[PDB]
Amino acid sequence: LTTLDVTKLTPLSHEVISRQATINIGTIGHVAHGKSTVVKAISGVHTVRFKNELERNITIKLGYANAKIYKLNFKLVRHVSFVDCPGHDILMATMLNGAAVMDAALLLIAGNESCPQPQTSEHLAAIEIHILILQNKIDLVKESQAKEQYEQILAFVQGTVAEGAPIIPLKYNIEVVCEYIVKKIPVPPRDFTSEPRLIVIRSFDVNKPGCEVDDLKGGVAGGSILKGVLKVGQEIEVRPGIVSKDSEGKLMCKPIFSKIVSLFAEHNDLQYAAPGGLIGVGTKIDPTLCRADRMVGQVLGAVGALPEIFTELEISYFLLRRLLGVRTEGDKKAAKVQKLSKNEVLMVNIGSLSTGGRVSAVKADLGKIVLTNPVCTEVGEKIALSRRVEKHWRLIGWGQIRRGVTIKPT
Amino acid sequence: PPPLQAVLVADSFDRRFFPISKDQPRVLLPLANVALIDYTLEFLTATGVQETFVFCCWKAAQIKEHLLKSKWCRPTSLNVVRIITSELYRSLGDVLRDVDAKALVRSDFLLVYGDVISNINITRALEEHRLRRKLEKNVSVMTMIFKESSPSHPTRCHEDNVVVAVDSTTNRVLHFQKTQGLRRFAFPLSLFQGSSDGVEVRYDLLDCHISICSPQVAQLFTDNFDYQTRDDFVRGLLVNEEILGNQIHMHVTAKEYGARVSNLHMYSAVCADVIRRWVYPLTPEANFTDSTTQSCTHSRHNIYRGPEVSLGHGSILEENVLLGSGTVIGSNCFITNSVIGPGCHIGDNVVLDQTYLWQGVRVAAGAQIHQSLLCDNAEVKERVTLKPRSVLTSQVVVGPNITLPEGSVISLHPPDAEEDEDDGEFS
Amino acid sequence: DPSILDSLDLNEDEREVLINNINRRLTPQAVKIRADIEVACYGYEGIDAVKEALRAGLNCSTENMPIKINLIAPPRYVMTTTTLERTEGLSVLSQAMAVIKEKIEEKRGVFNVQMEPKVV
Repeated sequence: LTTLDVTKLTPLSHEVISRQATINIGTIGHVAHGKSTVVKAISGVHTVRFKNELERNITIKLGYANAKIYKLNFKLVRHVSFVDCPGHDILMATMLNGAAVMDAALLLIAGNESCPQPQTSEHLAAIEIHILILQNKIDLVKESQAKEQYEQILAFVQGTVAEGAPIIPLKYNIEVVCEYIVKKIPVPPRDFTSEPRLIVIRSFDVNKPGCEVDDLKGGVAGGSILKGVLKVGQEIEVRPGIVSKDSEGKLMCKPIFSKIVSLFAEHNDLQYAAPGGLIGVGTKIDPTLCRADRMVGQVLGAVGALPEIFTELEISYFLLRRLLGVRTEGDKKAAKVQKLSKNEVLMVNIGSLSTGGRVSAVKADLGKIVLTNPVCTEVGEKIALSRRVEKHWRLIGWGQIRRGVTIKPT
Repeated sequence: PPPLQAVLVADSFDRRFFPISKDQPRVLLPLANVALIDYTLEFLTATGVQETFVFCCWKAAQIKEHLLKSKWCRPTSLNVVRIITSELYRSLGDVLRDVDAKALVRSDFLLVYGDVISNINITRALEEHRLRRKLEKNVSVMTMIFKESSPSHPTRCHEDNVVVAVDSTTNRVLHFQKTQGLRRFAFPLSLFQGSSDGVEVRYDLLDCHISICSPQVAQLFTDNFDYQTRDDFVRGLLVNEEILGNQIHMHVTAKEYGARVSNLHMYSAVCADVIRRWVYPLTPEANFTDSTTQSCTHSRHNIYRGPEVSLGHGSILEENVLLGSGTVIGSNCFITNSVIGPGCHIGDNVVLDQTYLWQGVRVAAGAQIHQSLLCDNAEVKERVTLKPRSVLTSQVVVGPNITLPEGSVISLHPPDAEEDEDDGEFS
Repeated sequence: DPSILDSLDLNEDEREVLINNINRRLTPQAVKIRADIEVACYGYEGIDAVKEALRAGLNCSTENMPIKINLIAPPRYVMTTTTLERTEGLSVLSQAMAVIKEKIEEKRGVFNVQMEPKVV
């Protein structure tokens, strides 16, 4: 049981005021969606069950898992949120679009085989960037374990070019990994004094069917806060808002204003929200505007964020020649990113804002991407560029916004 | 259940009708003196649809003007039609994304194109879809309508031929592909692992391009923003089956008609079928779009005659001929298997075989016209012969003493037309 | 009121049987008036305005006729009230719907009547 209060001015990453989630640590490995068992053994199985709906983007949404590390009748020392999405490509694209995401990593390597999945994981770790590799190949002979350790050390010798000097080796391994994480993970510098800014990654409608007119709650949004601290009762605004084109003209976006009536983590959170976790800021928004995942892709500002609404963006890009770390046995032009074809839909991913964009024009140094929906990110931020080759979106290159079309409706 | 809804895409996002479509949308092209939009609206109204959404982008002004004067925009029409226009539309995926954005639909709507000729009643298919959805708890996301056919039929164009592998006991679509340019078809083994009890491979299905969809279809379209066509959705959904199952089923009709006009071959085939009463009760004499101009009487050998046709002496109408109001036919003529629009003027000793003449077409004496299309107010001078597969666009004249080849397409627009057209034939 | 039937001079058991038959045969007073309305406001206090409009509409319920307004879908609510004298019930439902629409429009919102009041 915690005793969080509403009296704080300059909190810290390791401060005990929050003690829920302050540091986000990534988890990319060759588990192939098998890391759920390790996460449950390290954090808990049923720890996250507070709002459910019909899933929409299973493989394109980043998922978190809150966990508090306790040490020495035990006292909690640190709290870290483990992030593990299906497919390392999405996490790599999201992380390498700025900063303040996945401050730590855990390479879930395997001691049984050294297939191309470890190479892809190493390439993703190098591209995204304090890593901590760990082998989950349990139930092996002592000689087999020694041979696997030797092979892992041989691989890490090459992998140490960027970051390859970790050490790790059923619950005993989990405890050892937890101790190593507590000992080695450093506190990242987060700007708590800045204005709060939240990016929505999950929307819900808590009002159950056939409810009374008294117990009618709505506007239970969600997402992650990068810079700033959100306090209950503050007047918040949605940067995207409601976008309509019924006026027989250009798309018009009207921002939505509300007040933070609640703030809920996996457990019961206090009136103040801290960066580095999945905090659901339930405002006084009508559930009709916020149904299941109908608000995803909007930035919940506080004081009218300067980022204007952008319809099209001129981005100078450096397309990567081949697939990052993907060299299959065949490689029959599959791992070869072609040039930016005109009228081609690409997944523009600015930080954690996953949106869609088609290429309108390009002359050898800069494309003019028209987005499927307006976004409010920046005027010169780094925007990644992705494209699926076979039913799987994968990173294609980088980008830098130079100009755009602004929409400023009242 | 709420009233049945329908999304009617009134713009084909592909240009298969240059240079005809350069001054008139394909949706407004007259098939049998009646526009395709009227046919598809009648099909939607007759099957119980009570609310229709038309999404028109290319030349949306003409479509809007034509619709506002039509029967279905009257206050007495049970099929309420909503007209939504946008220049940003580029594909059917954009239309479905907009539908999901504005939340037009609530449950189990209809997806059809604006050039679908049909008389299909979807009551049984809708009931099967709803029962399957209720029993499986939101797994079946689409029910596509197919018509039993034969690969050798004129309606089975090479472009739109499709082979489908299905589960015979539940009418579930397991694989779906087009056979354009393929001399040999291939099927993955993953079909046989699940439904090993029964799997059928069908090539005798004609795609009516009618689907019973759920709002989950629009949700999936807006999730995968790169989707542009229904085929893209079907393929991407069938390949991504291990996660988000979202299976697709189908319905087969045998005694009902349905087909969409995609090119001139389909146009001619569907026009021939309509004239020969294959789409009953959507016949030329039924006047399902009630209007004084498009009234006609049916006679022996499928001869439809309008008011004041004034046939000449010695002219013979063999069979399958539709004559518009105010038309004038000369003497010793021979018209067969042809549709002639209202107000046409025809000279003496002409021959018309499997030809189509739209409004205002004037033909001089002695012409020989076979298997060709003549658009609005086209003119043919004295003693001109048009070989099959010829197209004359609007306001096009052809000079005397010329035999156009078997592929002549001429219009007033130089680049798109294979030959720029004017008051002369050569240069 | 069985006072009139008391003046009958048939018997005690006969009077009891007649009263029971009359009360069990000619007393089918049961009617339900149902309607559906989609009202929502995309304002600063959206959920608050929706709740206020719903409360204002429900406050118009008369005696022995509680309008049990419930949410069918996130954008649409259903008003159901099992009140006899359906002629008055339809008018009561219409008045409640009009009051709710006025309250919603006053709070800078949107309201529409999906289905008019009707019997079950």
